[PDB]
Amino acid sequence: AECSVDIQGNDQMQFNTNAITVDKSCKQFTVNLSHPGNLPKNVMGHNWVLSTAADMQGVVTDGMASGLDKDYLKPDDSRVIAHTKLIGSGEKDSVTFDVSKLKEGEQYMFFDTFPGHSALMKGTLTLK
Ligand SMILES: [Cu+2]
Ligand SMILES: [Cu+2]
Repeated sequence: AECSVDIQGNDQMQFNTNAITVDKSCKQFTVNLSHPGNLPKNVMGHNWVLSTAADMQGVVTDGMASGLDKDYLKPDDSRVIAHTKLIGSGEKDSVTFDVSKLKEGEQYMFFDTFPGHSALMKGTLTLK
């Protein structure tokens, strides 16, 4: 039915939503990320990363390891199923993945890899 969602990230270091449900009917699914903040990408760096909960941690750590020039995402991370590009206030981005990469029964989670954001910026993506 509906296969698009508008996820926001503000200067207060928080997503405008904390749960996404993807209609199995969707062949693909896209999320649009915008930054209604005022703080630049190096200060208030916001992105949207998807991955199962089991790897929500590592992906977040290794992502801290890398840096601004790496989008705070480790390069060649097979743990991430989909991801936006780290953006700063005023910016927007959207990623369109195939819902076939997702699986029913399995719990996925989306978050932000910028250091110190994943605590106040995560959620659950539900496939049903
Ligand atoms: Cu539809
Ligand atoms: Cu962030």
